[PDB]
Amino acid sequence: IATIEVSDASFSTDVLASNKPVLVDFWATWCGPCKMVAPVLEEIASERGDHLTVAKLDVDANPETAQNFQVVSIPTLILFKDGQPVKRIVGAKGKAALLRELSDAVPN
Repeated sequence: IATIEVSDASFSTDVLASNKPVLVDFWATWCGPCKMVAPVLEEIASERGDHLTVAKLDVDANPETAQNFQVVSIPTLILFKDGQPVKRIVGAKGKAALLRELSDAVPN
């Protein structure tokens, strides 16, 4: 299980209508930190594949979707559930940090 590529044209069917929650990576080809987070996302997409879809949205090819979700900086991740944006992550970080930030739980 790897990431999927999505676009303005496919966002409704492939992100909003997804059965699984979808973590959408808003990125661009010229973007340095985007490159650092890409392998973390592929790892998560594999390890959590039965429970999570990870989608990539090139904001330069799809500026309509970026505008619609108020994504200005990149890399920005937005977690969608049942069509609804529920959480945003800003910036490149390691897998442990990212999963903990995504979580609504805290360790005791």
